[PDB]
Amino acid sequence: SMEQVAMELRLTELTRLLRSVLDQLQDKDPARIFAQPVSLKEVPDYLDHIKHPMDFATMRKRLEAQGYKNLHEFEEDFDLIIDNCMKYNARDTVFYRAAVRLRDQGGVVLRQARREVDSIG
Repeated sequence: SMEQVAMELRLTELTRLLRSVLDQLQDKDPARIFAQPVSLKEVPDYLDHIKHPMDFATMRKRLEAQGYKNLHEFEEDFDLIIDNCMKYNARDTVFYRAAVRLRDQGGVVLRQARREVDSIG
């Protein structure tokens, strides 16, 4: 149908906008602490602690399969990255501190993305 196509065009534009958001968020992690999943070879107990692991590469695979229906789903995944880190790592660690920073700096980008998603429909 013509409708399904219009729908698919919006998802594709949402995907385009979310890709730009994702690159902006990931620039706020210049150390690449959140780039890749936590290694289960190197942290074998990790899933005893964290039930829903997340990272920027895993978000990117989902993004490119157009797997985010709306900004809210994307934000959920970004928040997992931050929240998992803040639980698994103690406060006085480079990792925890890196999450605090990504959260604070990401909020600006996420604020505008919400306005652009509402604005452009």
